[PDB]
Amino acid sequence: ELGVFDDMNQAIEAAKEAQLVVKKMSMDQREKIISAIRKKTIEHAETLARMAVEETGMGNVGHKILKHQLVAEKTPGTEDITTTAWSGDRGLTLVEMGPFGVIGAITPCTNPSETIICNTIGMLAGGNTVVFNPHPAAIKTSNFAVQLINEASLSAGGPVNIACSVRKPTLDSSKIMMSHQDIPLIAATGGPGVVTAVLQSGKRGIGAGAGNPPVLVDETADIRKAAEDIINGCTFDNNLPCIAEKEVVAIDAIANELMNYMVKEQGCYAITKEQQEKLTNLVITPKGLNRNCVGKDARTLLGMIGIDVPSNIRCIIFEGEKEHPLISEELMMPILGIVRAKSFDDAVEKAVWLEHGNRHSAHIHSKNVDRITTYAKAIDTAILVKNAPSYAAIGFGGEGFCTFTIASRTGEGLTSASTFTKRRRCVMSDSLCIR
Amino acid sequence: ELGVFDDMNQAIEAAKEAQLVVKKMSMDQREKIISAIRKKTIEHAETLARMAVEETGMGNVGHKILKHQLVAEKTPGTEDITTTAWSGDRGLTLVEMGPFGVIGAITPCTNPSETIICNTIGMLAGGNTVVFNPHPAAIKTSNFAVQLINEASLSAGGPVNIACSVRKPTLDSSKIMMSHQDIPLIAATGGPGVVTAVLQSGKRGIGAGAGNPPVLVDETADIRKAAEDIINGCTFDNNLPCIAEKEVVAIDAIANELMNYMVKEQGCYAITKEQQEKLTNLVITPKGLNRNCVGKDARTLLGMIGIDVPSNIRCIIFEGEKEHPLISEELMMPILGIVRAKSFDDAVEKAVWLEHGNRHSAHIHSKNVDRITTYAKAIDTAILVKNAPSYAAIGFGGEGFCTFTIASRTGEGLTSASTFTKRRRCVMSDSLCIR
Ligand SMILES: NC(=O)c1ccc[n+]([C@@H]2O[C@H](COP(=O)([O-])OP(=O)(O)OC[C@H]3O[C@@H](n4cnc5c(N)ncnc54)[C@H](O)[C@@H]3O)[C@@H](O)[C@H]2O)c1
Ligand SMILES: NC(=O)c1ccc[n+]([C@@H]2O[C@H](COP(=O)([O-])OP(=O)(O)OC[C@H]3O[C@@H](n4cnc5c(N)ncnc54)[C@H](O)[C@@H]3O)[C@@H](O)[C@H]2O)c1
Repeated sequence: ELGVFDDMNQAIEAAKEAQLVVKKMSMDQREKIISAIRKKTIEHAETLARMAVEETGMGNVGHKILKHQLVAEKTPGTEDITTTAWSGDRGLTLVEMGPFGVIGAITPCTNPSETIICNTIGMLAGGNTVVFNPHPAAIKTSNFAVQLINEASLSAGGPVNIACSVRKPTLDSSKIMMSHQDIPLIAATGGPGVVTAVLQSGKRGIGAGAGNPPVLVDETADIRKAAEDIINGCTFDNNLPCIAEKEVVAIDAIANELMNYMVKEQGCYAITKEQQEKLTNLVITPKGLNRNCVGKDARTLLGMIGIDVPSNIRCIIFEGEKEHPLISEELMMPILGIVRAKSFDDAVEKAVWLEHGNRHSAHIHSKNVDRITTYAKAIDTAILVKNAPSYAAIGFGGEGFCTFTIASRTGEGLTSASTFTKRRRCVMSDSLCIR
Repeated sequence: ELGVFDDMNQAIEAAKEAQLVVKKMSMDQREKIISAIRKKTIEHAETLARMAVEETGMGNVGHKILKHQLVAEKTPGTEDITTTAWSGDRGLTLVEMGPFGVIGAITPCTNPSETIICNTIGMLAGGNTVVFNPHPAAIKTSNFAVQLINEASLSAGGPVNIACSVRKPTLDSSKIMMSHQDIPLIAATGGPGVVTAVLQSGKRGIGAGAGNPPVLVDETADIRKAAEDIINGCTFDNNLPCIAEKEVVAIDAIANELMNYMVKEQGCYAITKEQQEKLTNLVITPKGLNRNCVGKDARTLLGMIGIDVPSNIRCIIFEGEKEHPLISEELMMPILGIVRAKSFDDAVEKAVWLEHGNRHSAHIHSKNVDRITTYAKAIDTAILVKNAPSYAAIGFGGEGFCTFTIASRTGEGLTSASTFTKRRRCVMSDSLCIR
């Protein structure tokens, strides 16, 4: 398989060779390859989407098609690589974005191919190559994407091996990557474990970690639209996205109206206390999150505990306290608790607790500029969406570019080509200021 | 002593308290404190300069005064914290630079107070506070600077403890910093050891490591001025700066002219083979760089091996091969070998070897745009200065701002306030595009 190797040292050596060419390619040459990658991503979006759902059992095909189309359309390319200039009597000083070299990347089972293609487009734009250690549960989908990238590059005239991977990823192959002297940077997309591992590696690590995004709805919101947006955001790819709404904090005065719209118009099923207990018992196991429930749709999860609901149902909701395990924990399931708040200050406090200091994502429905400001300052997240579904944060119905690697822990935010470059100052003394 | 604590946990707790206030201060409020820090740095520059030379035995007072004046004048303040906006029918998306929190910093014995004051100005501007583990050989100078910063803040109305430190820094206090859960970021300014340690810490590390900066002089250069600039750059603060010229690669045709100007006009003393052997034996010990020679002036180093030279002498020079230990090693001494090159491609090769893949700093004297471009691409350094002394790279006679923390290893380049912030995207959906 193209770009795929039997062991991690081979993969890195191949990437290192390719990068000696990529670093000397024109922007127009990189951009021709990037353009081919975008094209083939759209052309094979259906195949990538169904492969991921088949292999992992998580998410859904239609939404994954939209995610791949988003990656293709809105991931930045070489235009993201920019230059500054300062000039005067003392000359001309430029600051440029140069390559790191061969970048290592550790990718998730939730958005396997999305992360690989997005990372690759950005890293290539800056003159790097990339080697992946994919999630072992999504290895076929991940390596198919690597194969596609290399096909796209060949169709543009090479080189081969701009993106490389391994046939069988292990913690051993990941340790080879994290101690390899030809890898100065690793981008980890996943949970707290992998982020910590990379930040202990002796290399710069970009840490894109976990979240538990609250959405606050106050009494000044468009409540009918808030119901639509929140359920749309929560249930997108069955709640796999790290940015998605995973619990609601609602001001008392509008909480009933909100929940009623959710049930009446947005395909939500309200579960009783008894049902909550049974669902909790299923989805949180003695060994943690039940991997056989992650990324499953609502009707399936309800069926698993013997609740037969019609197929118009796409989300499970209930009112509860913030400490309820289905509200406090990141489930990546279309299960959405509503926490009632007595006042806006109460609601902000509740939301801040629920975000658990991840500083990842949070959302609000409010039309009031002061309310928005207060929440935004307090919650201090890499992402904040106002009056839209969560997916507006990555360019799906919001201004701005797409990424699938949100560096919550290390502070680089929504990563793009510029993230994966080294800054270079060049001082031309006493010449080339033409003023 | 103000801002100084008996142990590292106390220091961090104090910094954490102060940061809850700093993060809510206006830019105008931070800038009033920064302005007071700049003022007191200038007012006490003579004291800081002489304290460092007295305590460490390295460098010289007059040059250290200029370095502190540079820090005060050209370190960026709150103007370095900037915002982007994208807007259209889908609304308004901002990207802001928010604080990390309490930043840890590990600082050198070469530029102790310069690094502390520069780091503090930048970190404060972004809403952070900072805790230092200074170099134990410069602890008095380092903590005097911390004391000055806190005095400056008090004079501006507080808070106290924006910059904190410890009475006695150890590897134990450094380990407390690197495992502390209230520290999400550490800025390490020093050699390969400390950079590696921070990149193993489980936190984001900004790694400002070692160099061995070559200066290439080709046959199109202004050779008389190249001699002046190179010796000025090399001998500044007795070659302590990490950016300073530490060896020359000279095209054959101009090498004699260059060296002759150095001897005749720039206070250089040309040492024989025999003298080279004796100097090597002194300055490189069985245990590595001789700490009793680092940062000493040329006349002193020559005296130490029994060579009496007049006091017009400020640099030791000789012609040699690139592998000569006084040419290949970063000495931080005004000892400057000249390596003769047969052709420009030869000269670039030699310079690239001499830089040792640090990707830190390199310099060139050439008036030819193609020659400059070829060298710049090949040497791939955070800093490149053309036709000036090295110190043009940090705003001393070149366009651009000052820093004392150049993140060669981790890629952030010349660090400033913006470096020490977390990126935050805020998506206001379907409103606040006024076009
Ligand atoms: N911030 C982001 O951009 C982002 C994007 C997608 C997913 N996520 C997060 O990731 C989680 C879901 O994805 P997942 O289950 O694939 O994540 P995961 O953390 O279980 O796995 C991600 C990758 O890290 C590897 N990994 C895990 N632990 C490791 C360790 N100790 N050492 C080395 N490698 C290790 C896995 O093999 C995989 O390749 C959720 O918490 C989600 O919020 C974050
Ligand atoms: N890139 C830059 O901005 C920059 C600036 C100044 C100095 N330097 C480099 O630093 C060196 C000279 O300074 P120095 O002798 O003070 O550097 P050093 O590396 O000996 O010490 C710097 C700091 O790191 C600490 N330290 C050293 N080893 C450590 C370890 N294993 N764990 C934890 N802490 C450790 C020291 O106590 C000190 O506070 C030169 O190589 C120079 O080029 C680089």
